Amino acid sequence: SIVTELILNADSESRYPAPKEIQVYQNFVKTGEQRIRIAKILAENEQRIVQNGSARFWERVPNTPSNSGNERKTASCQRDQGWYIRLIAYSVLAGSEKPLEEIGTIGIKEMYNNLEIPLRNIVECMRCLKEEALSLMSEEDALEVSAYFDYVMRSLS
Amino acid sequence: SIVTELILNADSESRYPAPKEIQVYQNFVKTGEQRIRIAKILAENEQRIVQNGSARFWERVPNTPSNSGNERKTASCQRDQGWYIRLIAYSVLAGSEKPLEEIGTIGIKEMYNNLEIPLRNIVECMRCLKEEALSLMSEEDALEVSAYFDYVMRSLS
Amino acid sequence: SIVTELILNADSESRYPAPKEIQVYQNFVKTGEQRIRIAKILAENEQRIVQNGSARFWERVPNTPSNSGNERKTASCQRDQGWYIRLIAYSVLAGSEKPLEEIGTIGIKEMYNNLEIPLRNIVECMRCLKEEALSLMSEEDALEVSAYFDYVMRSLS
Amino acid sequence: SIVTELILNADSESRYPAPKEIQVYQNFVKTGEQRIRIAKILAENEQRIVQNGSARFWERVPNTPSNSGNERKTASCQRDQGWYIRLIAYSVLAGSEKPLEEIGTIGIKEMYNNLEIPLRNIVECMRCLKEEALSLMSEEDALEVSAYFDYVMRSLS
Amino acid sequence: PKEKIGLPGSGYYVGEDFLTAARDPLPGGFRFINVSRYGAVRMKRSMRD
Amino acid sequence: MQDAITALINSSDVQGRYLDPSSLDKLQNYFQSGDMRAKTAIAVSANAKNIVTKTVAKSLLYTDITAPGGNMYTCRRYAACVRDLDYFLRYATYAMLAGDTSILDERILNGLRETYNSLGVPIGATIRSVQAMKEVVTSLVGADAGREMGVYFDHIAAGLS
Amino acid sequence: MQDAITALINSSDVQGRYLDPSSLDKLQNYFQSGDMRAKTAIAVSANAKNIVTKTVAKSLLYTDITAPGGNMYTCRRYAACVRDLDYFLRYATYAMLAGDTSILDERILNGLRETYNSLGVPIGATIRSVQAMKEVVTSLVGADAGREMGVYFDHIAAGLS
Amino acid sequence: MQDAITALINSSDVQGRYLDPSSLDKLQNYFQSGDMRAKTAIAVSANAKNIVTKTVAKSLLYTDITAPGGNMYTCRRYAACVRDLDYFLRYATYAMLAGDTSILDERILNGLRETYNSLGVPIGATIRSVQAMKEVVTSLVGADAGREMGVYFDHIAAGLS
Amino acid sequence: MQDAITALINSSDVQGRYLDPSSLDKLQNYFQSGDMRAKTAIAVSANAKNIVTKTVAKSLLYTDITAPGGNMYTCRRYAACVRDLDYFLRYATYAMLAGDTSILDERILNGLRETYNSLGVPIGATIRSVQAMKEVVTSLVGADAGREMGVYFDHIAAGLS
Amino acid sequence: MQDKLTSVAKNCDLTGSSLNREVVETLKEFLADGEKRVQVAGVIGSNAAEIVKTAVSLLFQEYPELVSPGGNAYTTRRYNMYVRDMNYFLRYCSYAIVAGDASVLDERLLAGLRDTFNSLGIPLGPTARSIQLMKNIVKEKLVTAGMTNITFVDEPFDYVVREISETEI
Amino acid sequence: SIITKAIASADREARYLSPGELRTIRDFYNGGENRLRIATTLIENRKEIVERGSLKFWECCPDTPSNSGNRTYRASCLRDQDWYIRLIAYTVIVGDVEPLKDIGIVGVKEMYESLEIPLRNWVECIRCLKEVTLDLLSREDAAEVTPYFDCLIQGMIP
Ligand SMILES: *[C@H](C)[C@H]1/C(=C/c2[nH]c(/C=C3N=C(/C=C4\NC(=O)C(CC)=C4C)C(C)=C\3CCC(=O)O)c(CCC(=O)O)c2C)NC(=O)[C@@H]1C
Ligand SMILES: *[C@H](C)[C@H]1/C(=C/c2[nH]c(/C=C3N=C(/C=C4\NC(=O)C(CC)=C4C)C(C)=C\3CCC(=O)O)c(CCC(=O)O)c2C)NC(=O)[C@@H]1C
Ligand SMILES: *[C@H](C)[C@H]1/C(=C/c2[nH]c(/C=C3N=C(/C=C4\NC(=O)C(CC)=C4C)C(C)=C\3CCC(=O)O)c(CCC(=O)O)c2C)NC(=O)[C@@H]1C
Ligand SMILES: *[C@H](C)[C@H]1/C(=C/c2[nH]c(/C=C3N=C(/C=C4\NC(=O)C(CC)=C4C)C(C)=C\3CCC(=O)O)c(CCC(=O)O)c2C)NC(=O)[C@@H]1C
Ligand SMILES: *[C@H](C)[C@H]1/C(=C/c2[nH]c(/C=C3N=C(/C=C4\NC(=O)C(CC)=C4C)C(C)=C\3CCC(=O)O)c(CCC(=O)O)c2C)NC(=O)[C@@H]1C
Ligand SMILES: *[C@H](C)[C@H]1/C(=C/c2[nH]c(/C=C3N=C(/C=C4\NC(=O)C(CC)=C4C)C(C)=C\3CCC(=O)O)c(CCC(=O)O)c2C)NC(=O)[C@@H]1C
Ligand SMILES: *[C@H](C)[C@H]1/C(=C/c2[nH]c(/C=C3N=C(/C=C4\NC(=O)C(CC)=C4C)C(C)=C\3CCC(=O)O)c(CCC(=O)O)c2C)NC(=O)[C@@H]1C
Repeated sequence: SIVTELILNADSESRYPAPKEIQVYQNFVKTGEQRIRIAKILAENEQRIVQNGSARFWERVPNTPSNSGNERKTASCQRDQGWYIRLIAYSVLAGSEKPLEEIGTIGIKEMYNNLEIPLRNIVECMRCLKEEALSLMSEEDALEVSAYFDYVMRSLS
Repeated sequence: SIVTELILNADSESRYPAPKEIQVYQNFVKTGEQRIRIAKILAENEQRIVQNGSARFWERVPNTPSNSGNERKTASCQRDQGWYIRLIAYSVLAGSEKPLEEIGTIGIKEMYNNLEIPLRNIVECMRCLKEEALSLMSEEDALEVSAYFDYVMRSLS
Repeated sequence: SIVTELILNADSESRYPAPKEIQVYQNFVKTGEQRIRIAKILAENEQRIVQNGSARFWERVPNTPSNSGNERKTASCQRDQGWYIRLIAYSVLAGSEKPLEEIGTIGIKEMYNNLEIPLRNIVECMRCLKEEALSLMSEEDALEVSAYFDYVMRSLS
Repeated sequence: SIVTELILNADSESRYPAPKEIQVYQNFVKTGEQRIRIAKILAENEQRIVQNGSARFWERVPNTPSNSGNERKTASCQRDQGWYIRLIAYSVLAGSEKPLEEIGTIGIKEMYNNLEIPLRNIVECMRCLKEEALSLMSEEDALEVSAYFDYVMRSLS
Repeated sequence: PKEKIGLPGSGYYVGEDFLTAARDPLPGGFRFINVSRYGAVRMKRSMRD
Repeated sequence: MQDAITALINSSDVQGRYLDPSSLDKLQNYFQSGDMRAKTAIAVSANAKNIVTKTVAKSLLYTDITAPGGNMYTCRRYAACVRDLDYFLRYATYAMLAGDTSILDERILNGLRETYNSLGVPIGATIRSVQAMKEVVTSLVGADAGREMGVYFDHIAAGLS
Repeated sequence: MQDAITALINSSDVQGRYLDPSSLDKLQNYFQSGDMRAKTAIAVSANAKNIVTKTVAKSLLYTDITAPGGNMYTCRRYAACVRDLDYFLRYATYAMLAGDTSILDERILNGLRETYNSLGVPIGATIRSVQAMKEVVTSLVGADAGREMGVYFDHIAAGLS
Repeated sequence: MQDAITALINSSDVQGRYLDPSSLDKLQNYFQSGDMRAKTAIAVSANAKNIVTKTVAKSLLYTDITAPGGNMYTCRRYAACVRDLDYFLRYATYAMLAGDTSILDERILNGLRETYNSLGVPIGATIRSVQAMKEVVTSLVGADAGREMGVYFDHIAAGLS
Repeated sequence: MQDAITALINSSDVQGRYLDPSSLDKLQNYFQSGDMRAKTAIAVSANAKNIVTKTVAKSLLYTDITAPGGNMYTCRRYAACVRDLDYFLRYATYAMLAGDTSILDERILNGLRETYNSLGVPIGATIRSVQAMKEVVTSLVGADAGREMGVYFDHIAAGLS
Repeated sequence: MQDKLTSVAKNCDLTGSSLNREVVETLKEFLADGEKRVQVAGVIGSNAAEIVKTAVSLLFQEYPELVSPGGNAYTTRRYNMYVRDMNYFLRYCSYAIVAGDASVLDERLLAGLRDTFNSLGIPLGPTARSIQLMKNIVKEKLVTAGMTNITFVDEPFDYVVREISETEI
Repeated sequence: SIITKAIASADREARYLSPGELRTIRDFYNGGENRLRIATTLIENRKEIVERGSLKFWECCPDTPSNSGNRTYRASCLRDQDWYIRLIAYTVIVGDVEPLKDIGIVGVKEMYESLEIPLRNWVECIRCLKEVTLDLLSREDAAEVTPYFDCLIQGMIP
């Protein structure tokens, strides 16, 4: 999390946390209720977001391995969408993209190239998922969620 | 300033500011008015802080160059106390200990060892100044001022 | 000892001791009787050196932890003086400041800062001990002892 | 020179010379008169040393470029012998092999390979010169002379 | 002028112990200057001048 | 690197004085503008790739620079030019966030002319590309934030000329 | 390393599941305790040298460990022990601020027993010093924060066992 | 670097001849002065920090250099000036031991002027500081050894201009 | 590393007492033997290559160890064995001059057996060659110095066993 | 050196955007304040000696050690140099106010100023303080004269300080 | 510009700007908006100006490198004509010939002699451009614009 980042930054200089790092830590822990609320919204609406994003994404990309008549491929794509929503919820909880980056971004291109899933299609699906997810967030809540969706999309492309 | 730290943190990764950096920046910008008020309080009350802190410091640590009957040494010590209050005011304005670190903390041990001023005495004087400065502000106003005073004290040890 | 120092110097270039190192070795072993005599002088007169040096030191620096009414602190300071005389005797026997460096110079500042003993007070005490020790030695026998006392004082400052 | 060696050794550690290094310096400067006498001995007897060593070297190694009937080659070999005697005198003066190694030992194999002079023959000539030089000197003075001749021979082999 | 005593490195204080170191006709219409009304600052200026 | 607050603190510190009312007013102005600065930084970050794409399209594409023998010929040089435009955009955003141009002086313009002349990079084409990028950013973030970003874009362009 | 939030995230992630209500309650506990943890970290940072001085005075000084033949004999080994106590204090502060003991396990107690055994460092003396450090910090900061830091001090002592 | 013995050796070596009687006399002079040089080096080593403290107090304290906005203002610049003075003292001691100023030219002076000009360090102030250091050393050691060390201090001062 | 004088000093220092008369007598014995030790070191330095070639000629040559498939077959393995023997001789000379075997245990024998076992170097042949080197050195430097060096040669052989 | 109009006109050709909307808007904004710039310059020129005298007196009040023995303003020689240089600064700041551009300060005031001040040992802290005092006095005089929007008057002085002061953070 | 000239004149004499110079500067700052309008008119109509003037110039001066069948020469000539029209507009913004002189009058003869382009042909082209420009300007605006055309012509004449 961001707390780990502050601790490691302090440890790199072999010193106690500086006032700036303590201020960042306090600002982060001040927003825990909001982060938990956002994660709860993401968890409760995960399947609805997946369904709406899948509908939009299959409208945008008709010839994709998910929409190719294979039920297992469709199920795997929708599970991937759910997993990425879960990772974004983790990142919202942690205050940084570290959980999402460590779980579903490092080596994402290699994994999806091995699976023969075109990365442009996944970027489009992430775009649709982001549009569906941001509609359930208030204006003050959408900054981090949109940033983490953008992080996934940038890692894929 | 905290803004410079955020920008340099983003530049270290060759990326635009992440949502965590943006949130830190926005919080600091919001608190800027309170920071200006605290800096004004420190500026307008500097002399009485120096006088009361010096009285307490000489009561607690009578064996100091500033308490050796030398008018010039006493004047220099009180000028140093005023300078450190000014640096703490700068840091309060900037939202980070960067001004205090750059002007009065890096190389503080070498400078005061060259001047043959005991460092424990300067730590005690900083503690007395912190005690006298914290009494002039609210608890939330004192939250950061105490941190900067502690930063000076830690750098002197 | 100087023997180990010259062996390590020869080994750093992966060659047998050159005539310069051999001459150093010969000049060291030719002064063994003198070094043993000086070490015996230091050992025999250690107590009187400690007492006279401590008297002069307390005259010159009255305000120091070794005379504040604490019997244990006074005993510890006089024990430290005796220990440093012993280390200087070791250095005289070895022909190098290495024994003193390993036993009582590496990390001397950290140890005495943990004990909250001012370092300049210890420098003054070592100066008084040097004055006492060199006054019971020959003019030519005082060179090495003075050098080792200077080494202690320089390591403290 | 050993003085340069001590100073550079102290400088690599960014510290003033240690008491052992000061003792080495004092012992070296103490023996300057004997070094000057030995260097004068080598300078006065250089020609007869070269002549006798050349006679022995040509008796022992007749198949050498010196005595192949080329007057210029013979003169160059004699000049090289004189030059190495001079460098050994320099090293005796400096108390170290640094003059000899920096003027006629570093790159000696490359130079004599480019000149197409067999290195074994040069080693034999150096041995003959060492024997001749040790003849015209007391053993105590010849210690360093033999050491530096051996240094040249090792550098050539 | 005041001598600067006890400067660092002067040996005035031994160790870290600082307590024991102690123990012609005037021109026409000339008007004089009243010291009290002239002020301490201007008087110090004049005397140092 | 210095931002607005650090610059004011430096100016007050060389005089050994607390911030005077004029510098305090400047500091209050910076604090008031901070929200717009953060919004502009977010907007530029969200559209950085599109900004550089439009800049290249409207200032460099289909000219002799991208033709063979031009400095944007071959894929490596094209990618390097795009990377340089990314550098300029990112550091202009940094300078806008800080409210001070010192970052561009210490990290962009120092030795840039010598480096470009050594590599053969066209200085005038770079200046025109920076102008195009400023126009694109202004069209994207509006007139006021566009002018604020254009201050630092113009600082870069003036340093290059 | 790992902190409380990352520990809960990794616990939920190994099951492919969101944060269950118990984990969300624990996360709320950590978020509520964050300000106290920051206060404790600031307090411990301010008096680190004093804490180590008091620990050494009340647990190691004037014992057989500092006499000749003891492991704290000679200034080098005294300084090594002091910096070891400094490491223990700093990394206990790190663990307290993070809310997890993983940093202690991966930075402090990573073969520390083997190193101490090979060097001859007394394990019992070090454990006593850690207990004294915990008591000193508890006196410094208070009761609740004292036991909060004592959790990680006891973790270090248990790891040394 | 190069000391007196190496200087005489090289002077003889460029001509390809043994040391002439004048060079032998100079070498004997250096050998006889070695004892005084060693004593001076010991004295300077013992009181190096005190020498630098007295130098700073004599030439730099309570001037406009240490006042706010000065070059020795802030603690880091004060410590940097002290570090430079320490370098000057140590290398003057080296040169005095060697009997030659070659090490001073090689290690200290070759580029110091341009470095100081780039940094904004006042060269006149540092020359006055070096002269004050020469005075402090000649007061600590004596007249003859003070003059011998002042030779190299003067060489440093001349190389700084 | 540690030599005889340092060993005595450490033995006295572990008890916090000056050197007792027995230690002083041992120190005097070492000082008296130093001249012979230096003479032996000079002789071994002069005849190092001869010692190693005689060792190889009388120990390892014309056996199965140099025939194809042996550990001294190929030029690189022969050179490695010669280099190892040179190391043994040089560090035995270091140990003889120091009067202690600590240098041997620190620079040579620390893990040497494990390394030789990993490479397949025959330990018995190495011990035999060390014995041959001891005999050669004894022949070169005489009886007393021969056994003085043989002490450290036997220490090397025991460390290899 | 260049004034604002010259620099803008040359940049019009340099940048390739010609006379677009942003350039026209900046030109109109600058020309709106031209009369005020001329008025400010007239006020500065009409009261130059008073401004410099007031600022130097306040400087010696805030730095009493400057005029004491060993100070940099010690003796009338150095006092006259102080007054002369402060007049230099005021004159070139008035030039920069008229021109609307800082190139005059760059070319004729700040080029080599740091080298000269390092050579002569002139302290930069008091120099910045004196420039700021002159700026404050000019602002007071402008307020007395009735001027209202005089923000641009701050620009030269502050700029000069930022150019001469050392980097502290 | 006149502002720069006045500042330089004051600086030479180590004096502040005199009241007369300040009055002159104030007058030009007052006229700045009118000059900006005139320059905007020049810029908005530069393409028609260049088109008509180039046709007239090739009619009156046919034996010129641009009128020789080389596409590159003709394109460069048209680019130069547009360049000079824009430079005259910018120097009208400033209000004095200084920017136009600094960019395209000092060394123009040397530049076009190195390029092997006759300067009399350039004078003819600038005359044609001046005539076309005067066709679309009022007499009052022409009084502001024409002297810069004349300055360019004088700087181009061998
Ligand atoms: C007072 C809390 C303690 C103390 C003070 C004391 N100070 C001096 C002299 C100096 N102090 C400074 C300090 C600074 N210079 C900087 O650039 C900064 C960063 C902003 C600081 C804090 C300096 C440079 C000096 C040297 C003199 C000068 O100003 O030029 C003295 C020495 C007085 C003398 O001349 O003997 C003293 C005693 N004394 C105490 O007892 C307190 C613990
Ligand atoms: C006397 C010259 C100065 C002084 C000394 C002082 N020392 C102590 C206590 C200790 N001193 C040591 C010293 C050493 N440990 C080592 O390993 C070595 C190297 C061989 C040395 C010199 C130690 C370990 C202690 C701790 C107690 C113990 O011995 O177990 C004190 C008392 C500390 C206290 O606060 O109780 C004092 C006062 N004090 C002066 O004022 C003199 C300048
Ligand atoms: C065709 C297989 C695919 C495709 C191509 C496409 N390219 C462009 C435009 C450009 N292409 C290049 C290419 C290169 N520049 C180089 O230096 C090299 C290596 C030698 C190459 C291959 C460039 C520079 C351009 C920019 C235009 C220019 O001429 O300067 C376009 C037009 C894009 C636009 O108009 O913006 C297209 C369409 N498009 C497809 O659909 C194919 C898959
Ligand atoms: C003090 C409480 C006790 C003590 C300490 C002691 N330790 C050593 C040596 C080492 N200590 C460590 C520990 C760490 N190093 C790290 O980097 C970290 C993590 C940040 C830890 C925990 C290590 C690795 C060593 C060995 C290497 C080294 O010395 O740097 C010594 C020195 C022992 C020696 O013989 O050299 C000592 C004395 N000893 C006591 O008796 C105290 C009870
Ligand atoms: C002290 C007498 C005066 C003074 C000095 C000062 N120096 C610096 C910084 C640097 N000085 C050097 C110089 C050297 N480089 C070398 O190789 C050698 C020989 C070994 C020397 C002496 C260097 C490299 C620096 C580093 C600059 C940096 O910070 O990177 C400063 C600090 C300057 C700053 O801007 O921070 C100072 C103050 N200044 C005075 O006023 C004294 C008269
Ligand atoms: C013949 C051309 C030259 C010659 C050679 C010579 N060699 C020896 C002895 C040995 N030769 C070897 C050779 C090798 N060992 C290897 O591992 C390899 C790599 C494939 C080679 C080439 C060895 C190991 C020995 C030692 C004896 C043994 O084989 O066990 C001698 C005799 C040496 C002695 O003193 O007994 C000789 C004479 N001599 C010349 O003059 C020719 C130029
Ligand atoms: C010769 C008597 C016997 C022999 C030796 C042999 N050794 C190796 C390889 C190594 N030897 C060492 C030893 C050391 N290296 C050091 O730095 C030191 C301390 C100064 C020592 C003692 C090491 C480390 C190696 C491995 C690395 C290397 O190859 O250099 C070989 C080569 C083996 C191979 O397979 O390459 C040999 C042959 N072998 C015999 O048969 C002799 C009895």
